Amino acid sequence: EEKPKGALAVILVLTLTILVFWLGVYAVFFARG
Amino acid sequence: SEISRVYEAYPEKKATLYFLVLGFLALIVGSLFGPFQALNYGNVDAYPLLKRLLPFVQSYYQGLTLHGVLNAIVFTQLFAQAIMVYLPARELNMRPNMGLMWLSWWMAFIGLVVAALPLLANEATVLYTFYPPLKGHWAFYLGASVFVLSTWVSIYIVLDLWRRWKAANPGKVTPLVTYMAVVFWLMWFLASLGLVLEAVLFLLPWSFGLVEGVDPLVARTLFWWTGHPIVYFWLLPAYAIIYTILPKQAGGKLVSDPMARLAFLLFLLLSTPVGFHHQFADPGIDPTWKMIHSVLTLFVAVPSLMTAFTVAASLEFAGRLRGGRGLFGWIRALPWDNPAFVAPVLGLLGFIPGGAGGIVNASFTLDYVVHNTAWVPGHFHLQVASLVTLTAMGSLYWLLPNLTGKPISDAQRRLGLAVVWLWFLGMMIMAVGLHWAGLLNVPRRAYIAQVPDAYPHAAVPMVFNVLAGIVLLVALLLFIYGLFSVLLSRERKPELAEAPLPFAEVISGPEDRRLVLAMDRIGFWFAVAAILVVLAYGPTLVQLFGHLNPVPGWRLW
Amino acid sequence: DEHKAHKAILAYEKGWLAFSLAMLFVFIALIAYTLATHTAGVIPAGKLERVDPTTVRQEGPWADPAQAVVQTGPNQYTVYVLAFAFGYQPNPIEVPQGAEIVFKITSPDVIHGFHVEGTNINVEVLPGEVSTVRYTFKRPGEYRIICNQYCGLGHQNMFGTIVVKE
Ligand code: HAS
Ligand code: HEM
Ligand code: CUA
Ligand SMILES: [Cu+2]
Ligand SMILES: [Xe]
Ligand SMILES: [Xe]
Ligand SMILES: [Xe]
Ligand SMILES: [Xe]
Ligand SMILES: [Xe]
Repeated sequence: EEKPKGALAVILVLTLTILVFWLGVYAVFFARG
Repeated sequence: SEISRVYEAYPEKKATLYFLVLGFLALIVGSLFGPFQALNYGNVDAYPLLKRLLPFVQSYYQGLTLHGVLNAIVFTQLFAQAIMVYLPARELNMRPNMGLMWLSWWMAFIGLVVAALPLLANEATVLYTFYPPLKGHWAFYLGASVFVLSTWVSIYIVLDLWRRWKAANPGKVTPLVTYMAVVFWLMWFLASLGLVLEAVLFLLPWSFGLVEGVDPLVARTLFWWTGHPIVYFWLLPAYAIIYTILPKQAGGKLVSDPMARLAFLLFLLLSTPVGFHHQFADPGIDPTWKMIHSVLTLFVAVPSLMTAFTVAASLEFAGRLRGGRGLFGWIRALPWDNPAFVAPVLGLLGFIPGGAGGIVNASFTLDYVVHNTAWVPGHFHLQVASLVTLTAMGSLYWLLPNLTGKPISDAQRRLGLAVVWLWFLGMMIMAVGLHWAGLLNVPRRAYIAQVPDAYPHAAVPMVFNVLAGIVLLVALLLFIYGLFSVLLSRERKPELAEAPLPFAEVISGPEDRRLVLAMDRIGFWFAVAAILVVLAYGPTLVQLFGHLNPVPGWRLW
Repeated sequence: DEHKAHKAILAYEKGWLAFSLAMLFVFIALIAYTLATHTAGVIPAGKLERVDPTTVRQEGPWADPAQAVVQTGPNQYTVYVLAFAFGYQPNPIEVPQGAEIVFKITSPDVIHGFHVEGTNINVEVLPGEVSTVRYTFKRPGEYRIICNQYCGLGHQNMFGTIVVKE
């Protein structure tokens, strides 16, 4: 029918989760530096 | 001497069942220690209770050795050998060399038992990584070797099928499932060489007495050569089912054949040359080479990222076909009554926080935050113990009937759904618990319930680990109950044991041909993968083999 | 339909792959950044430094625990640590702050981990090899060392100590 709004929402969540994890630990890496 | 006509024109069916049964028994036995380990990380010592139940168990670590081995190694390899031999055979409708296929099962069975003896007798409490100088009983190493080599027969078996099919269909593109199977087994062959060399050159002569030293650095380098790809060797058999059967169970179609093929092609390429991401905390390995390996590991995440889109779209598509609504309607349209659908879907959810955890660990310097903490077990239970096992569990709902002819009652179906939800939920809670404490520096592979006051700051996550331990204990029991209910009933319909495997339709396009055709150049791609391994490992291995420093063995249990 | 969904999916797939690679390259760019900074000291030394394990604590820099610390610069101190079957020598390790501590760690028996709680010090210690790491702590007080590699029945009890002086 059209754009995978449902799929692009899913990979948006995935994208957001990766960042929270990566940036969150990237932070903690420097704080213990 | 044959009681069921089924097993005489599809005798692979029988050989497949044996691989599956042996694999789920090992899963059960290994899984028993799980709950106790979970309570251990909830600061609760339930082991004197376990010791009273199982009187051969000597320590936490003997338990943990059995847990890793029987769940991560045995269950997973036997599931792979089942899936990645049977599914291609049925897609092609070709019989696999049955002489060799039974030989591979016996190898697995004799290898398991041989290695099981010293493990059960506390002569090989060295965990599933068996790092030197920790020195086990020879029969563990011999047992493991034979067990692993069984796969080399499997590789041959599939290659053979593939050659034969290429013969009957000249110039045709390798069908999907078979293609995955081929690049899977080829990948596994290239991967296995790191563990074989370790065994042949060091561990086997060492345990037998031939030599008295083994260099730990080169021992764990070769290990991790195989050490990482083996996780994909656990994963891809689930991926094959997720790509080619799940869409059907959902009520839709695989939206792309070439994407699937590209996903699997990349894995064959990047699965092996990435072991150093396990050795970031090792000395004697050049930091540049670690950054190199950290980049390739970021790349090996790509296949999974692709997979995430391809599968999501295929489940949105399926949902719409079921009468999908808006942005989230297709979700509710799916067959949530079907365990063969639910189980892998849930595994995929938890795979999201699992993958991100992986990418973090893969960021060279950021590993030092989490390395060897409770975070790592947190990471992989979302991966192996969730996605893989769940996919495995749910897949019994179509695979068990198809091999045996035994139908599944509505009751067993709903029993499954409970077991699946609980297993998932329980793995989720545990995940939170282990990640949390891992950030709070709680080590892994530790009997921390024996040192109560050692980690007071982990107060609240230790609750989660208790909870999960209870939750997953119940889920396990119900699994055993439900599994044995299905394996011990004499209800048999021989017609659904002759029913085809619910393979999904493949949406194909115009652009496909040219891309699919270049991907079918397997002989080329196999050499490419081979060269990458030489380039990534060669320079380091040669520097480590010129400066060997073997150290004597220790038994510390 | 179906064929219309094919092209759109394959189109958004190509945009997803372009975005994903970009994001990874950003990660590659922030990891390279850390490598150029001071925090990169925790990366163990690349060059091999072999030692006999069977002869570590009876001859050479690890033999005498009162010798473990050594001033090697103006603001550089080399500590010769020994991670063994359920313990760390010296205990406790005493070092000043604002100083660059060059740990050189090895084992007489099996593989151990050297994880200084609250720092980026996380290194595997391998028998017949020296794990060389550099770290400057900024915070003064009680640093606990944990063995995060299974090394036997007393592994959960293998705790060490860094005494870093204000
Ligand atoms: C079978 C399990 C294996 C999975 C696969 C796995 C994946 C990765 N791992 Fe790993 N791993 C590491 C890096 C990765 C990376 C980058 C990935 C990647 O493959 C991850 C890619 C995954 C993604 C990028 C996520 C894709 C998400 C998907 C596909 C789900 C979408 C869901 C949908 C669409 C469903 C929606 C449905 C609806 C209904 C809406 C690193 C670091 O570089 C360490 C070192 C830790 C240390 O220091 O010891 C490590 C340690 C482990 C442990 C420790 C071994 C030991 O004993 O020491 C083993 C068991 C393991 C297993 C596995 N690991 N890993
Ligand atoms: C029955 C549910 C399960 C529970 C409650 C559970 C719990 C645990 C816990 C708490 C640990 C950490 C132990 C430690 O590091 O001290 C652990 C480790 C581990 N688990 Fe599980 N687990 C379960 C199922 C599985 C499954 C299904 C697999 C694989 C298919 C698996 C594979 C592993 C592996 C490989 C380790 C690490 C072994 C090692 O580090 O030596 N587990 N498990
Ligand atoms: Cu030495 Cu844990
Ligand atoms: Cu890995
Ligand atoms: Xe292994
Ligand atoms: Xe082995
Ligand atoms: Xe094994
Ligand atoms: Xe092997
Ligand atoms: Xe592994």
